[PDB]
Amino acid sequence: QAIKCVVVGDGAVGKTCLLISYTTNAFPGEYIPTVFDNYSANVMDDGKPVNLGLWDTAGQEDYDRLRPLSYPQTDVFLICFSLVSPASFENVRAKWYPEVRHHCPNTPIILVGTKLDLRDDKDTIEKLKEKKLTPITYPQGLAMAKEIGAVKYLECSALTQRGLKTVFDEAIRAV
Ligand SMILES: Nc1nc2c(ncn2[C@@H]2O[C@H](COP(=O)(O)OP(=O)(O)O)[C@@H](O)[C@H]2O)c(=O)[nH]1
Ligand SMILES: [Mg+2]
Repeated sequence: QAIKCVVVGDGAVGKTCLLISYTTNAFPGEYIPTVFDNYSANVMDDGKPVNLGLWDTAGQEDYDRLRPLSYPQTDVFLICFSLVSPASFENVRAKWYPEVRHHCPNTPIILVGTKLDLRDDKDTIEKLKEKKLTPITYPQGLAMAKEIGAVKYLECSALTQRGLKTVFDEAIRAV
């Protein structure tokens, strides 16, 4: 059957690269599509075939009025945040969880930390330290996942593809 999965989260957390890296097995290097689109994947999981529909969204505030038009008939949401952006992590509960629950009270949510490959990057750490900030640790994300009652907390990197298949694998299992 068909599953509708919608991806939301701050601008430049990597939502488009997340979707493109998953469906093509390739990270787009300077070639990131600018057209907001929905993608697809036919996958085998636990025995049955599945048509997973993936809906990208514009995460900037300029789209707050239009973005929810993609929400009807959603089966599962992915709320994304950059593991190396505390502001994006904060916006999970400041913006994204409220907005999702406001329109879709009972749809399961998957909390996804993105850009896992940057959590150990010396330059990213030092730049964050200039703001007295630190990358989001796994226990941090887990706790956030439990605060908003997400069915699962998962971390991934669209660049290395580490932990990327699990994200969409678990979003199907959530449905
Ligand atoms: N290092 C790293 N950079 C990433 C990753 N995913 C996305 N990016 C970068 O983050 C930027 C925004 O990605 P994009 O998918 O457009 O985010 P969106 O605005 O949420 O769609 C791009 O400049 C990518 O180079 C990742 O897993 N690792
Ligand atoms: Mg995008």
